[PDB]
Amino acid sequence: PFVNKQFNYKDPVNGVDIAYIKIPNAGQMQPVKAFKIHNKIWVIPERDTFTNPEEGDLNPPPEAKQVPVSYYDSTYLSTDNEKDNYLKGVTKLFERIYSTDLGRMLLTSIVRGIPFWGGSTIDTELKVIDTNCINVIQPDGSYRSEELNLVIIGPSADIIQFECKSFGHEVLNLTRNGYGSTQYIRFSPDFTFGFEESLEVDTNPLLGAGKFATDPAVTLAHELIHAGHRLYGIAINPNRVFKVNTNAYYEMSGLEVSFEELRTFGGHDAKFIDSLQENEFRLYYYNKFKDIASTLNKAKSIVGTTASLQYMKNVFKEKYLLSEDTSGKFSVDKLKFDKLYKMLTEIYTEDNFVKFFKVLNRKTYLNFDKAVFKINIVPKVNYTIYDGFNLRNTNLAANFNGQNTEINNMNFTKLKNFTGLF
Amino acid sequence: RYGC
Ligand code: NA
Ligand SMILES: [Zn+2]
Repeated sequence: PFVNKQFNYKDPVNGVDIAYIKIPNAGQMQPVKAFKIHNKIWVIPERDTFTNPEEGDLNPPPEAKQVPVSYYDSTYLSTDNEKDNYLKGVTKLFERIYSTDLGRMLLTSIVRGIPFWGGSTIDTELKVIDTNCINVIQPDGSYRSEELNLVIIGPSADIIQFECKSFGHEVLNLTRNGYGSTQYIRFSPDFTFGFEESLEVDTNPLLGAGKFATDPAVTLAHELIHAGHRLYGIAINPNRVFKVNTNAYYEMSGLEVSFEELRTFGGHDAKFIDSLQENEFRLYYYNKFKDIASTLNKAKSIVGTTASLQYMKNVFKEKYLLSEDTSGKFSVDKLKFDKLYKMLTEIYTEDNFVKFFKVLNRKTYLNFDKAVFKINIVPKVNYTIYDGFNLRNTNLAANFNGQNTEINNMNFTKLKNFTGLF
Repeated sequence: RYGC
């Protein structure tokens, strides 16, 4: 299993994999209980009022400012039972993802994607960037810094605004310079979106109530794909967008969709990113990797005592799949780069995960959300690592009946309709 | 992000 322990929220802290921690938000916060579910990966069963000091209010200020696609509930994830279920739900989704070859590949890439040690102002020394760590309270009450790659945390005010968040740098664009940075995914396994089975209906803002439910494993995988791009520092600048001209409703409103999202969805959507720009990005990141190899060759000493310079140099040789010659000098192999870049951008996509999970899913990112449902995937009678909602040997096994919110109505509670409100 |  990906997660060796079946944590209970109330398990006593041990200062190792169950501990109170603080994140480097450059602000002041009270410690929150967190769980280390796998090497380099933690889960914080709390609403995210930490990564952004300006988003510490779980209440909707007015009642007309925010977009139609949003859902608020200041009380969600405030009790121990909710946190226990959150932890169990996230854990189960990680197992579901890990159970597929694609998920195993993605998670392996993520664990290997340690944020680059580029926080040194002296090119002769290798130094970690302190915002890619968390402060863990030890058994003696003292704090110890621990590097990590991923944190799954509860959503902020808007419960359904799932996304990857990471601490920036004063100069460097860590998610776009090949360096990478610790990723914080705002996510909840307790809700999911409803979509329509007919393309003409799903892509129309005036039709459909959301008959089928998106499998939350796909949603988390989608965010993990973003996390992968960001950990390897190859995320596409959000200013690079596609002025949607394939949907009259999108076009009539000048709606734009970032290339990063189209890339992440994959399938036909990725085709909207023209070849000339695609090559532009590839060359750009190729150079960024060259600079990392260059920086590694200049390193003559490591800062800290957590590991040896040789160990860290090897860690990044493996992450970026660099070539090592005679003098131990690093370089970027064109073939290896293209293969790694492609793995992270073309192999790991939402569309491919759908194929592996064998679930019904939106056919394109360019559609209109229909509704949001409350769910509970923790009970095996509701959802399993192997079949999601489409439980084998039951009336829910075929035709995605488990995802059919009308047939499997006991597993979904519609909280809000978005259709007609765009 | 799930998107619109
Ligand atoms: Na939207
Ligand atoms: Zn996304």
